[PDB]
Amino acid sequence: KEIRENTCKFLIVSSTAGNKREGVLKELAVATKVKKHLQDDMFIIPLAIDENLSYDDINIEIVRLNAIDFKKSWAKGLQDLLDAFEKQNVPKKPPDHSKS
Amino acid sequence: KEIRENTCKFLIVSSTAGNKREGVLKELAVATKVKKHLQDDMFIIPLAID
Amino acid sequence: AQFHDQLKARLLEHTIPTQILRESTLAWRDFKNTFGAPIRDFSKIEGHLAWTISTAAYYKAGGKPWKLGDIRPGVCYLGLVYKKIEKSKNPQNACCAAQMFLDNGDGTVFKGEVGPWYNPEKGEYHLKPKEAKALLTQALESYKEQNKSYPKEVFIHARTRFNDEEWNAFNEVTPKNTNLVGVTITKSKPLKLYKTEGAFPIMRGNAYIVDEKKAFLWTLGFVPKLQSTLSMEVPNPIFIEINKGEAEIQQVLKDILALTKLNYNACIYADGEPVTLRFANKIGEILTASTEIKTPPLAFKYYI
Amino acid sequence: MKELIYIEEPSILFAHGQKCTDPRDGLALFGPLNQIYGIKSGVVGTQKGLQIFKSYLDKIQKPIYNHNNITRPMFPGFEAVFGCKWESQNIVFKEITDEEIRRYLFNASTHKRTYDLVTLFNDKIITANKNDEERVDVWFVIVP
Amino acid sequence: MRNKIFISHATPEDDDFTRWLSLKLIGLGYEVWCDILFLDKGVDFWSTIE
Ligand SMILES: [Mg+2]
Repeated sequence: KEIRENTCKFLIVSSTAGNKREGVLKELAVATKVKKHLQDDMFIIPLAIDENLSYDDINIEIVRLNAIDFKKSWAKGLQDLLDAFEKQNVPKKPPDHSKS
Repeated sequence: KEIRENTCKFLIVSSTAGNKREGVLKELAVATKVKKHLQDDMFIIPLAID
Repeated sequence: AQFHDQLKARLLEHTIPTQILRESTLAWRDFKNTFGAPIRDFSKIEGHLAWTISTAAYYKAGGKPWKLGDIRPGVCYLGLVYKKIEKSKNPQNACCAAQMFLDNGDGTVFKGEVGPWYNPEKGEYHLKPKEAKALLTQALESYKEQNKSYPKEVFIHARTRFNDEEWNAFNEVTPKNTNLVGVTITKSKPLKLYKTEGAFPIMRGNAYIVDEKKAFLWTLGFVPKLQSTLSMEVPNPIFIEINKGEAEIQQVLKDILALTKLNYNACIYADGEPVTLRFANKIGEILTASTEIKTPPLAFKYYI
Repeated sequence: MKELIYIEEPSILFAHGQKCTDPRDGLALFGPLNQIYGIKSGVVGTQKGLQIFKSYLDKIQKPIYNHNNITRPMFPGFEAVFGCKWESQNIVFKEITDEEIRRYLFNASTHKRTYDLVTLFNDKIITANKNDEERVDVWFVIVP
Repeated sequence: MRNKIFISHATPEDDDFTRWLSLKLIGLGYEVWCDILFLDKGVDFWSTIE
């Protein structure tokens, strides 16, 4: 349902042991196939958290892509993620903390 | 196994459509990463055919 | 012994915030085992250390971490506790006004009152009739100036019951026909009780009424959200007695329960006694360190 | 038969007109009410105190993990929770006495030692506040 | 057609000079492209810039 019919972007997370998990790799291959299907703007936006994960030893299929850094401070990562999102002209909605 | 433990040289080629193929680009990206790791510039030998 | 007390007391005259940090908290690595027994340890608790410090410093910067909004507008509040100075003639006379809550339209006031009024007696505590009139009048003009009108209802906390004459004087300085009531709150009284089944103590928030006047409350159980006890052993409750006035027991009991989480100096979920009594207790030893000060400030940033 | 009446927990207010019971998760979700963002600070002590304070100050930016999550809510970061800047590059340090003429030879009447300590610290702080230009907000004192 | 101006530099040492130059040039009106005015993710590390 959602990955094909009702998805706009993607937020893969590159942890230390994220490469081991077979399910995340399977859904990653699904995302790669749907990107090969669409070819409109971009779908995949990686994230990096750990300090042990060196910038070169990242998952092999994703070496081609860069990553916004979170190793220093989460606030700036959230800030540049959000302003990149709003620059990408994603449809908006008025905020409501009550739902949260 | 190989590109990290059992690889010595590299023989990338250059066709008229090699620059538009994702597999070769991914492989050469990994090759450059491992050449930075291995501190030796004698890793890839490009080929021109067409 | 009096290092911090003396330092803050004498620096109080220049209006400068300060914060004292022991080095062992900062350097808990290298102070390891001398001969096989580690001196010191914060591994298990390490993250919480940050939660203990940051917000406190924030308050010293001028920030408000969190405010309580379960107060009926147009009401009062106040507390009191005594202190022994035993300077020359072993005087017992040191009364430090704790605080007061006010609704100035939208905000909450947390400045309190000050002034260590004296008393010739050395062991009987209580208060001479002259000081109490000024003590209550002070809160009266504070309410007038922060309310642009007169206060409606007044509550008072205490620690010990008191005789008839000074409460009569308190009623004498009452403007119009406003209701005044004071509540005595002890700390320790033995009513140890157990749980019949399981291996856990009583669950926090219970009560046991013995009469329309007296009451009890428990504060150290274990919140289901925290799922773990607030005290290592079985707890000890707080005994409540109403001295004078016409006050309903349940409303005052829930009010005094609601004022045990405003511990700005920390961030623990629950605290035993209300903020007022301990808060006046911890301001008293600041002013008892040295008595040459005249008209100290009434903002608790510098005290804490 | 005598029975126990139960009393429920109250609620505290937070930013954006939200409510909760615990304050930690509320701060992690909504933040404080008033926004103040200046922590230009001050410090006195010895140089090892300087380096250790710098290390601890720039360490807190990264999240630090408790041993047990279910009892202690997580701490992501000072800027993550408060929206206020506090770094280890804008301190105005004033040097402390190092000779410390007081030694094991001098231990009678420790009250005098305490008086000398407090006089030194207080005069240093007062002189720094009165004479210098930079606007300091808080003063941290560290000593073994 | 040919309107934009490329600017290259070394990221980890100097960024302030490049930022000031980009701001000044965009203030004068000339269109500017550099290492900090691209999409948050490229297709590759390089392919986009070349
Ligand atoms: Mg303190």
